[PDB]
Amino acid sequence: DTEFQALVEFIEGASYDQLISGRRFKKVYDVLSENDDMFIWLCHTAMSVLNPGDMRSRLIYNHLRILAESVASGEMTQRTAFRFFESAVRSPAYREIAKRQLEGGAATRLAGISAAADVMRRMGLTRRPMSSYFELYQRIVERSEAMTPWGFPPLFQFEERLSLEPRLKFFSRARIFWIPPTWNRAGRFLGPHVTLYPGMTPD
RNA sequence: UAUAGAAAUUAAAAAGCACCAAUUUUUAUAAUAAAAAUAACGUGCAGUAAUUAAUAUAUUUAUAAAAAUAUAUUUUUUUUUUU
Repeated sequence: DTEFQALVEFIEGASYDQLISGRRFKKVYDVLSENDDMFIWLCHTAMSVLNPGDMRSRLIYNHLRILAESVASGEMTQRTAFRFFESAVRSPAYREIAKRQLEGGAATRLAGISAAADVMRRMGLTRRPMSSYFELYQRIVERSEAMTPWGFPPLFQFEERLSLEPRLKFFSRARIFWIPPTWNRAGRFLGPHVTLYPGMTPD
């Protein structure tokens, strides 16, 4: 266990220098957040809103299950996996299945994320054998991907462009977005090398 | 540029009257070319007041590398508009 070892090193350091410094907390924030359970929970909460009887949803379910198992094995990197996930999410078949599950009313997504937590426990997709149920509780009681009505985190990178155009007011109407260098006075440290994002301010 | 942390962001190319010998000009009256002069091209101290929107066309003034007048186009940073 490297996380308990880093916690032991944090306790020994905080007892040594008798203050809460910036180095040790950054070290244990980097150790406790090395897990890829976020993307596995993304794929499994996308699998939860599907239909176990429809063959198209069976194809999407097996595709996202293979994607999550390839992420947990370390054979596929995170960026290409995110490309695969956003290509599977932006398809109109998955969005139509999510709309049908919204129009149902007695939706099976709660049993979906519960079986997802059981699968992540059984297949070893977590760091601790009982951490998936606390992560399920965290997905339920907080604003997350599980409370979204379509089953993905609500960023504009996971929503279609033809729905992005009439809603949002971006730079010019009728990829990586940048500030053009005509703005010589944008902010204090803002410039052309500072990227901007459509639906969020990451600053 | 800001009702002065412009201690910020900045290469997405804004350009080629005198000075420098591709050349050019003048003349011989009953005598008929060898004498003189001028290079071609682009700058040019022209500024400041924390001065000063820019570009294009036309006209007038010897601050002419300047300045003024008459139109057109562009520049707005989101609290006005949306086939």
